[PDB]
Amino acid sequence: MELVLKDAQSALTVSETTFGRDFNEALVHQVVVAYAAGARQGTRAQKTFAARPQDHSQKVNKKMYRGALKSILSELVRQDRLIVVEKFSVEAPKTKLLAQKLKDMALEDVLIITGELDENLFLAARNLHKVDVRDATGIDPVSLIAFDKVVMTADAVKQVEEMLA
Amino acid sequence: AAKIRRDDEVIVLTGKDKGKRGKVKNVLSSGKVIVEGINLVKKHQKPVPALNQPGGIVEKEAAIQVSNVAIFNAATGKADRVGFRFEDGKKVRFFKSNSETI
RNA sequence: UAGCGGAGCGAACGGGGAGCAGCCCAGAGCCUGAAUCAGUGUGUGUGUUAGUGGAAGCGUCUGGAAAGGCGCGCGAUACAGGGUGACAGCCCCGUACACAAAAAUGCACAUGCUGUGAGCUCGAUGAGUAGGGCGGGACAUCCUGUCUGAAUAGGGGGCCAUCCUCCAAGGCUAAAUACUCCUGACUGACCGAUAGUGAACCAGUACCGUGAGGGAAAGGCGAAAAGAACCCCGGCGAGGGGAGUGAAAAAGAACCUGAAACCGUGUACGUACAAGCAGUGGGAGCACGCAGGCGUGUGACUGCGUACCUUUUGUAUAAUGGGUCAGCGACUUAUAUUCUGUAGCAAGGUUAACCGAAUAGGGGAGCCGA
Repeated sequence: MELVLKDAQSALTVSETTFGRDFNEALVHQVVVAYAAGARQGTRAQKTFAARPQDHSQKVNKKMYRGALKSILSELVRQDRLIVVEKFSVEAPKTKLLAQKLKDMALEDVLIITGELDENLFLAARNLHKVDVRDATGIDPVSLIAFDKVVMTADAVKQVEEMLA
Repeated sequence: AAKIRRDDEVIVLTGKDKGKRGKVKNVLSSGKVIVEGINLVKKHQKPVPALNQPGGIVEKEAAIQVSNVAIFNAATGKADRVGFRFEDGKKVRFFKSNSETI
């Protein structure tokens, strides 16, 4: 499974089981719901019943979690929501530069994931509400679905595949 | 650090008297300022035998929120924002937008 | 689980982690006072207790008022949040970020002084003690008030040894752990005035009780009091009618919204020869609103018609319960276990604690299956 880049227009072949797997709606629904339930602080009580603080955390099998990532990640390729570039960085930590760098690419709501997070890139995108920046190690299933487009650097895709399959 | 003092010419940004200018009579601790000729109200002050034997309807000035007024430059003829720097050991106000010292 | 007991109670070894530190005395000499620990200043750092700077917006429409709509710009290491006459990244306070301390003080070092001894050598190696007796206590076992009494490198454990392992009869000991009256910050598929703490309000108050103690109700004018000058009726009242303020007074303080029961005034129709769950089917007339009937309200007359609930086989020619309205008010949470559905991987499945600011990954100790 090779995807054509934008700047260099080259290819990067990856296992179809990663970027070309079927969409498991039930599996994705389970994992996405699990993440949302895991983040809530269920602290409440009354004082006819009365509530107690509770843990909404659910278990996700290590292999089962990766399987959900493959299905959503593959769906991005089929939906053409995945843009791959060789290089993506800014000279200085200025959000204005990030805005100009994005309108040229015709991207408004984008998730930018990089192999090695740059300090300037992170700071520049901090004040852009529709732009999020992650590192290859710090990717998250919910984020990959929420954002309209996903920009990945050449290093990131290589790291992601070895981390996934 | 108030950006407005007792003696200052200001222009009302919003309200019944938007655009009118006047001199601040005094500033209240509640975040409001009284400006000459702004926000006139008609108080029906009932006479009291001890003082103010005449009654009648009396026009008086009502306080205005400090956020509803801005320092009037009088050079550009429009509202302006105030910045604070440390000059010669006393931090004074200056007009942003050409950064001129009052 | 091993076991103890029926109901129930419940290890240890061992393994994986958190944290790790073991010291001096039981006595002398040498050597020096050398590490180290305490007291104590003194310098530096790093906080804490005040603070300082902190980017960028105008035009027009509606409106009581612009932050809203529309149009055209700008800042962003700052689009956390709050306020401003309606909903503000660019009005205000802030925020990101960068700085700040005369004084006190936390915490690390550096160093001053004091007190303290490290290094090496040699020895010692816990006595009315180990043990045993008596009388009790507590459950053959344990404890001891009383009396007796060793060996001491040999002594203490594991019918007998074996073999292994240990050294009582002195003391000290950080870290990993528990908890939160109190303080700060943040968070919430938490409540929003009959809720949430009993208490959003001058609440542990008023009130109740001799007392311990029990224990309420009660939030909201408006952007701004601009809280109604003046006039009129009235008792120099209460209350009202004007006027005036305001976008709004049917926002007037008994003040946002203003439901229902309940009480009236007005209009339409019916009703004083007509018998009972009061409705339902048919239906004249009247009033009104719409090519001649329909609609809305009323309902003369007429067919049919044992209130509802619970108990009970049953609704009963029985008994029970409810004055009405509004509000509150009952299969919740955790754990174990079983089944069904569904999803993952597959003869393998899966990790727990924990590490890791990290939901990733590591961790295979264990568990169930083959």
